[PDB]
Amino acid sequence: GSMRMILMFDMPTDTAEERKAYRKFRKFLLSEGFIMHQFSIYSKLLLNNTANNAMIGRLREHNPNKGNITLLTVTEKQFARMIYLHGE
Amino acid sequence: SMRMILMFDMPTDTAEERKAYRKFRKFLLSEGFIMHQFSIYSKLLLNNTANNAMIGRLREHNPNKGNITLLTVTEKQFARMIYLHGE
Repeated sequence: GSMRMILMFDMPTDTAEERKAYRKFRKFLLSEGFIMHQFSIYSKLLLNNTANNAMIGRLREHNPNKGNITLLTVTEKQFARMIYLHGE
Repeated sequence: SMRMILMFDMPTDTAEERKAYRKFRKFLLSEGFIMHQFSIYSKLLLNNTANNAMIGRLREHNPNKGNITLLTVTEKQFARMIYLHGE
């Protein structure tokens, strides 16, 4: 069955090189069909476990220098109940 | 036996930002969250009333530019979590 992947992304961005890498990875995520819900928070519906495994490999391959990717599969009910808080 | 997972992100390029991050981390530990990574914390899911109060406290202490995501999953689902760090 389908697998909703939550993806969090964070990396240092004090250098120009880093910010370019950040923009590159974000553009990659979008081209792969992730949607950005808020800064650092993305998700994609993967069709099945095979697709999910291929995606994890792709993500590792495309992760920038110093990039940190958190991946968690959630059920649709868990996804609907997600809570987000923004600081100011 | 559900686990509440808290994921926290904020820019920490400046020393001031990293300081604010550490202050929030200290607060999370004081709220009974357990640390699993710089950005990843968990605790056993509270009853609804207590859970609402805690969410209010999290909202209040969230730094400027802070992003808090709460998800509730089973232990087995939480164990499947992946963290990828680029060399």
